[PDB]
Amino acid sequence: DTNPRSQLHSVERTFDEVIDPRNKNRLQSLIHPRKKIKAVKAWHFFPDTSTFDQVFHSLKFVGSASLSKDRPLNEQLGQVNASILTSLFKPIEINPHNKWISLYAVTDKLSAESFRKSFNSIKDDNIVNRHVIYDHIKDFDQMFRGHKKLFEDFAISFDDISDRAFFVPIVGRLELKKKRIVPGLVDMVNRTNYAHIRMDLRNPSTQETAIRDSRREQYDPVNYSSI
Amino acid sequence: QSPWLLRLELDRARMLDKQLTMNQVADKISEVFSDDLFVMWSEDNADKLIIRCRVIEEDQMLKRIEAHMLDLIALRGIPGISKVYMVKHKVSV
Amino acid sequence: SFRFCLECNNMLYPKEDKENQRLLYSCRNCDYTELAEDPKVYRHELITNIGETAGIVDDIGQDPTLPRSDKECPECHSRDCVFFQSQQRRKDTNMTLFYVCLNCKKTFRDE
Amino acid sequence: GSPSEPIINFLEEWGMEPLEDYDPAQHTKSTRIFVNGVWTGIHRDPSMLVSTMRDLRRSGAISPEVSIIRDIREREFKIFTDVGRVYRPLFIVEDDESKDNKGELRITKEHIRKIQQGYDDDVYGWSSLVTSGVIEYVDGEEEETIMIAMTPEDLQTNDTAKRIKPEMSTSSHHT
Amino acid sequence: DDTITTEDCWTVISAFFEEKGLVSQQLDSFDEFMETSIQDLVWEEPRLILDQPAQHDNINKRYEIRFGKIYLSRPTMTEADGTTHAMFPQEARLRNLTYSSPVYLDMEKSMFTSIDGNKVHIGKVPIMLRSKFCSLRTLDEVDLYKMKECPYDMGGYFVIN
Amino acid sequence: TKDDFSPESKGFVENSYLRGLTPQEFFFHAMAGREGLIDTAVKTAETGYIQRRLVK
Amino acid sequence: IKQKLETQFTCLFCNHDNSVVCTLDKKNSIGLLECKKCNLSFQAPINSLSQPIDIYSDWIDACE
Amino acid sequence: HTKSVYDNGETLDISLPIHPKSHIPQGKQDRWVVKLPDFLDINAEPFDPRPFEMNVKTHEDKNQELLDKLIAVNTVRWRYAKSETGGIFKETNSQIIQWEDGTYSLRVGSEIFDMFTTNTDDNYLVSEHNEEGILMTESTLSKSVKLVPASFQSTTHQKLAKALSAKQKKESYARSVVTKEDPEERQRRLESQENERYRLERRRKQAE
Amino acid sequence: IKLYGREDKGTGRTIKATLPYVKQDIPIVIVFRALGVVPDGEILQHICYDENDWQMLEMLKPCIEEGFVIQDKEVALDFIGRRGSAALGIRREKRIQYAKDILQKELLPHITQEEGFETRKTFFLGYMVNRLLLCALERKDQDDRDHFGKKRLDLAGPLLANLFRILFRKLTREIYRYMQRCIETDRDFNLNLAVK
Ligand SMILES: [Zn+2]
Ligand SMILES: [Zn+2]
Ligand SMILES: [Zn+2]
Repeated sequence: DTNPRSQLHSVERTFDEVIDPRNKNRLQSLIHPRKKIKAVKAWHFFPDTSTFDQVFHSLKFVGSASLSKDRPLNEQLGQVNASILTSLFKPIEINPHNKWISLYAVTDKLSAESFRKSFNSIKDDNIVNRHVIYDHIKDFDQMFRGHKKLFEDFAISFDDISDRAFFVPIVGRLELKKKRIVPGLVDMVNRTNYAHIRMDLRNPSTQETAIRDSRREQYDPVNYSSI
Repeated sequence: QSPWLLRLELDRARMLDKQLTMNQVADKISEVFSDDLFVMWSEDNADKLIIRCRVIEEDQMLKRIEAHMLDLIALRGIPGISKVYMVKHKVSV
Repeated sequence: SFRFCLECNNMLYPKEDKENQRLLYSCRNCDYTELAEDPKVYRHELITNIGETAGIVDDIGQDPTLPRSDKECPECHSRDCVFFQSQQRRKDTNMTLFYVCLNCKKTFRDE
Repeated sequence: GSPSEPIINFLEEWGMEPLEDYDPAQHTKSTRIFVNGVWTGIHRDPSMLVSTMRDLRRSGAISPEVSIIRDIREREFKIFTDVGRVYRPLFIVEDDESKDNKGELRITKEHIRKIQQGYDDDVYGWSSLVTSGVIEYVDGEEEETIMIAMTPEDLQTNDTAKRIKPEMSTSSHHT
Repeated sequence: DDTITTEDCWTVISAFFEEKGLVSQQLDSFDEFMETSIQDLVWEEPRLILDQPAQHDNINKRYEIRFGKIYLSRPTMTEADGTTHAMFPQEARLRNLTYSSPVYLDMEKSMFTSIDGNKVHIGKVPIMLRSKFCSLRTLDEVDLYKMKECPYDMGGYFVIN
Repeated sequence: TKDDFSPESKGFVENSYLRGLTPQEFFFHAMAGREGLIDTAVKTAETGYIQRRLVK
Repeated sequence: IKQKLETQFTCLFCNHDNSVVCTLDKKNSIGLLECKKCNLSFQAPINSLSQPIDIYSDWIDACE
Repeated sequence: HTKSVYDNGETLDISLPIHPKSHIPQGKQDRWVVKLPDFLDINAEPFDPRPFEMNVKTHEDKNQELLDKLIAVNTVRWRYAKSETGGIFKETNSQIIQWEDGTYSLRVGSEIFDMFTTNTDDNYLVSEHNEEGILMTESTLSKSVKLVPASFQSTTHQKLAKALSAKQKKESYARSVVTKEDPEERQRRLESQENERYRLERRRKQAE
Repeated sequence: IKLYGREDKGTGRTIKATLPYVKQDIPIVIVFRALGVVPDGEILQHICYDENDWQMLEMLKPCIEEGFVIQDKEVALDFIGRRGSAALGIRREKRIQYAKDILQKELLPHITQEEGFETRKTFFLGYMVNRLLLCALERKDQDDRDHFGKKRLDLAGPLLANLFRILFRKLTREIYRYMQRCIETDRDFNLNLAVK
């Protein structure tokens, strides 16, 4: 099957044999080759258009940096918590030798819930000015590993109403370990980070939106190419 | 005295097999240690044979005392004679 | 069993208060201190039996080199089982057998 | 000697998880996977993995002189492609319970007739037997995990001049 | 099917010895050596580097040579009068020669400078008899007799002096 | 099989030389003979040294 | 207990070699380096695992 | 009581621009991270049949060509499908199949690959904002998913086994050559030339 | 990885690890911290795989007590670098770099050779210490030295490969020496004369 025409024909054959998820009879027709078990539900596998412009990294805590293990930290941040789901990370590097990550979160449950609800409901062109203040919690040592291929890792999110599954690329993996600050460097530590950070929600500028659309034009040119 | 307590559980079967008395072990500990350690011992009828001790940061000191006690407390017998067997000898008289 | 520090993950050494007369587990790398629940600071076993039956795995019934008996299972009363001796390998170790059923996979003796 | 890269590719294809994604508290029942003495990952269903590796080796996908060892007691799964390992060939007994041929040799009179002729009925030599799954090589380390019948007469259950064979009555049945 | 007799086992053993022989390990190891090991050993340290920051107008000059491919030949014999001819093991045994073949290596030279090459004979490697690089591997039964070699001889050894 | 303490599993040869040994018995008997040869060829030097010291 | 040992270190003031002596006192957790020619004295704290190389490296760090 | 190190209270008035999302997760902000196997590739670009036909590469090495063919036919793709009503719709060749036991499987064409899910704690997805140098979290990665071939009889597994078996069979580095003269001839002739030019250079230097 | 201390003698049963190009043995906790995992709990997580086994934890306790003096990665690397048998008087930063080199390379080279890949080295160190503890606690017999599946045979191939490696290194050194001598004369050498 080294013929390019044969490969193209195989591609169109694979494209044409997609089973409609709403077709229950055809779904039950499909049988597992080994398990011999009928299919129950199906979901389409599609890429995500609005997230290709952004850069995504899989962030993990290694060892004792686990939030569940740190019981007082978990109790302070709430026993899924919206504070964890809306946390901020601020990488600051004084020099190549010394590096760490700054973690911020919303202590108040109501403010974090309002911010999370506002962030997860962005489908219109009206955003309220939510001046949310983030408080520093802890710092960790970081290491980074890069992926040679673009789509080495991908996270899958589901959508039951549309029977689809949206996947996003992963650029790299970030690992964090607990860092004990040296007592002789606390004077310089106090001058690096901040006790509070205020986040203001504003509508994106036209030029930045055009830049992001130009970046997305690589994936989807039908609905986003400039005219 | 100190709040730290030291109690050791001794096997009843092997203690009876060696034909030893708890009072004898108590006197041995008292002799080797004078009044530096207060000692109490459960009676014969106890379900589990135990003998406690109390001193008169000292957790490590008590650990070293316990290790020394386990190591070199000689109840009875000739030192160096690890085991003894009974043998029958056929002798012409 | 010994506990670890909840803030810097080091070992919690026991400590005694002179004024309060309490046993407390304290980390020497910080000021964290948690109240001890039991007074059992240390326990040493001169003669121990741990590791005799602790060497058990859940896939031991797939080993073809193990002998197969017909002893009765105490739980599900199966007619097939796999036996072996003690996993501890000291000179004083007994020659008693441990039987493993092929359905419930529990370890039981014959006495 | 054989390269270990296809072995790692096959292992990663069949569900092996690397060391960086491994937590000893979470994985209290996973099997450590060694390749040429290097701990490369872990797995939670070692039976399917060892079955797949052995079937691939018996089909010629993996080189026949590669060692596949499963230590059930220590929860380890070791693979060796090193140079200098001494091995010997053995007949393979069909050990699949779901098969009808359970407890019987895989080699039949058809294989013997093909060997005598010298070709297959649509060169047929020793290598054809090895890559057909009726013969395989085992080294001294893999021998510790297998059960070997001395003669094909041993696979099925008062003269003063004939030698006497062991009873082997300690086990009710032998596989 | 039908049962497998002891004669079938001896048929299988005969197939084994027909394919492998009795000295297969020696020949296979030597063939692996000659085929890949020499090239890998050469490519272990493939770059010799010499630098000279000449100041005598600072010119930093790096001189480096790369090792390329390994070329092997069938064993040859060079006479005192200068001629050459193909060597065979019986002649090496009779005249106390060494049965060995020349090894050639590609050396590439480059002249790096910053202001701020063909086959070389590297030696002769003795050849194991009846291996892939021996002259007797191809010869059939008749030419083996013409070469005064015994057909029962199995190889697996070297001829030094 | 594992954990077998029967006589045939641990080196008891129940056949005679006239009857013929089984392969397991053959291997165990070869192990014992190897022990004998090693013991002789190892103790000879110690015995010779003792004899020399006694003579001197 | 003070421990006096002859070392083959090089003094950075007099440049004479094999004229460095390390004196460490484990009881008070101190270590003294004295130059047999320069008569200079260097003091640095020591730990339970301390060795003369530790005090020598500490002196090197202090000198620069 | 570990006192808080930071008490200055200095605050940055930084405002981040955020774009609307084409989809929103419902009930749980959970995503599953999936490792990409060697036999599977992701083609986010829309399927263009004519460039795909015009860019097929043929190599002498059968194993490399077979691997490229397998990964190309197994590549996840998508394309625009013209609806019968005149509209345009996104059409894909990949689906997710859930069996009765609750397990999930990724399906591309007739090939089905099983999913093995391992629960992971304290694993989240973040979005990098390089222009501001901060990382904004997105959701939680609860489970890690590995892709495993369904069975031996699957064509993908057979092609992978064939490619990996025949890949290590080809091994021949040394190239044969024919020697027509004595190898040491180059060495002796260059020694003679070097000695001649040494004598000429010595004569010139004595005459200089 | 030696296990010092006899039964009921020598106070604590410390575990010291011998390292290449290091003059004196090193406790396991210090090298574990040097690799880049400081907390003692995670060191025990790497070493032991079942928390209910109090005996191995008790045997590791003296090592934790001895290694408590070191509490940072950089001081641990420096402590490695002092004993690294290098030239006396090397500066602290250069000592730390030397320790990083001797830790990345020549410490379990068969695992990996690249930077930032020391997680597998820590896991393998935990595995070795676990095997040492399992043998020390009479849970397993010591390894059979005479077992034949742990042996290898070197045929003509490997022996000739080792010999050819030595001879080729000698030839390369001769080529290097001749090149150094020839660059004095500054001539366009034919390169067919350097090779012997
Ligand atoms: Zn603490
Ligand atoms: Zn049962
Ligand atoms: Zn001086």
